[PDB]
Amino acid sequence: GGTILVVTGTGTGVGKTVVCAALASAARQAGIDVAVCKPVQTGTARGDDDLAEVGRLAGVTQLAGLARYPQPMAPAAAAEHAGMALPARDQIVRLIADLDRPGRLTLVEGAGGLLVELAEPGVTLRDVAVDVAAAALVVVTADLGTLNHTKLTLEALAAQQVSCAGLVIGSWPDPPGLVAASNRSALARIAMVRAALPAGAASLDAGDFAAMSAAAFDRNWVAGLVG
Amino acid sequence: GGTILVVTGTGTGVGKTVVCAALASAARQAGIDVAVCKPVQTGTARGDDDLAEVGRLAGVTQLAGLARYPQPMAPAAAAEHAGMALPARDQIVRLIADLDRPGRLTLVEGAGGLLVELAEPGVTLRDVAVDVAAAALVVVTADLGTLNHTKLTLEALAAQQVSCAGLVIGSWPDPPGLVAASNRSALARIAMVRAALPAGAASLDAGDFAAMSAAAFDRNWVAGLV
Ligand SMILES: O=C(O)C[C@@H]1CCC[C@H]1C(=O)c1ccccc1
Ligand SMILES: O=C(O)C[C@@H]1CCC[C@H]1C(=O)c1ccccc1
Repeated sequence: GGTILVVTGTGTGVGKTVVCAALASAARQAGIDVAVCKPVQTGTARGDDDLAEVGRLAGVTQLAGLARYPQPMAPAAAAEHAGMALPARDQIVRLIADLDRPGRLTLVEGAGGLLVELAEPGVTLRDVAVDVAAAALVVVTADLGTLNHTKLTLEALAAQQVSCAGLVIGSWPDPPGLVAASNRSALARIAMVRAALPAGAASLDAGDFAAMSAAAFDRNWVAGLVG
Repeated sequence: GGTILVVTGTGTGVGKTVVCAALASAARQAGIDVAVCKPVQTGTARGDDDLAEVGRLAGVTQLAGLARYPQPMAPAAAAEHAGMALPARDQIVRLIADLDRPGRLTLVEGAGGLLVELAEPGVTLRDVAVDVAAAALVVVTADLGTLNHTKLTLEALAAQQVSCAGLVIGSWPDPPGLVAASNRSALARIAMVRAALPAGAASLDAGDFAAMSAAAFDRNWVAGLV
């Protein structure tokens, strides 16, 4: 195959979707074929469609979904409220394997935080990562509390020998402050910071977002993701 | 000795302090002697003082602390800004074992979440709990996202063989709402919910707070602690 990254986060609302797009944009400008996969998607009744949002920001055309639930809740709860079921574990692993191919970077965006249940019983994006041999790229905040959440997420990753591809600060304010500045310095000592996307990056149009995305990541690190 | 309990939370602002006080108040009302240790306090410039809140809310007098930093940051950040080290590992551990005594419930309140740095070098409330054989009471929210943070904290607990004494929801909204109602059912499937404190409990006067606290916890569980 190629390279699979799960793109997880320390929680909900931390910037998982916009970072997928940014890494997707950067990887294409590095000449890499990129597929983005969103196995579990909630909040459709509110118009949430993260895959569509990646295409809008990054120009990604290779989008694969699977499960879609109306309520903006945890997948288990959105499914329970719809009278529907969670996908099966192998349904997810298969969705990913069908995208996986040599030379292609396949990003798998989760729902919420790393330990959210995606399939019954208690199957998480961590389990999905073990099954498809993926590494985890962790999206974090710069806000008070992020060091603890980040450290917890990493230890959950090392518990099942799922490699950590690094952190991305989803939203980085300009100028920062003492708490943000301190958290960034501390995040850099726990793990590699691959990017810190400027606040409002989700509101950039196609060309500006691609420029921002190329500047955000180290080109050599992006290029080094796939042989 | 007696019973040492650490009271931690999934993050900052989850209601660790009000939970400490409620459990203190409940246990005192069961005729138990309570001490509360808060080794490190930050945010003192704006008047943060969680031991005082526990004294006021619960009437605890054995209130033990070692360090106070002005900045409203994480202890290591507050320390760095002030130009002075954190306390040492031994200082925190020996303070707690000196508080510990037969018949007494000794609560240990951290700063922020479980993995926050509390003492020199990089020692956490989780390390402290191991060193003193304390179980952990985990304060959680009812908001979207609480399940992940909670499972993350319980797995961090288990990874170092620290018992989980249960979860407390720091702030229960009224009326609950769909997300909070669903999270409570799930949280109770992941661990024993010991109490859910009504939102705003932190502002009650002492009479009402003790009454709140007595009814918030199961009386038999509280008693069975010491
Ligand atoms: O992807 C996100 O985090 C945004 C979703 C927006 C609505 C729900 C949120 C979600 O996927 C989720 C999953 C488990 C627990 C809490 C939230
Ligand atoms: O106990 C709290 O969470 C309130 C404190 C109010 C000021 C800081 C906060 C704190 O103790 C803390 C510790 C580590 C990381 C983030 C915040």
